Amino acid sequence: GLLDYTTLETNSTELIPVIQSGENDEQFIDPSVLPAQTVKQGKDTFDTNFLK
Amino acid sequence: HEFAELFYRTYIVTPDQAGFQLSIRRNLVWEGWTGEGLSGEKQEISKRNILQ
Repeated sequence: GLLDYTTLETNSTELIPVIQSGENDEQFIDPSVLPAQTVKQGKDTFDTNFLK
Repeated sequence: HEFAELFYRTYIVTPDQAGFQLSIRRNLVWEGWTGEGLSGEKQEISKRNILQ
């Protein structure tokens, strides 16, 4: 942890938007405008975008 | 007269503030929240006042 910062850095409380394909699409910007971004909170991977 | 204060009890407030701020407490009884929105739509926690 002295040299790298990721060893002692983690998120286990961040409430970041999670996309569920085909249920809540109208809450996020249309994917045809911006491609999905892959973000990592803890050890689960999923796409996210901006809210309308 | 008597009529004026009979319906509006006179309350003096210090001239240091632009008015008086009022706070009330409510006691409501919980039944259950109606609806989970997997489309991101709101939740309505069905609350009713106890004095009902």
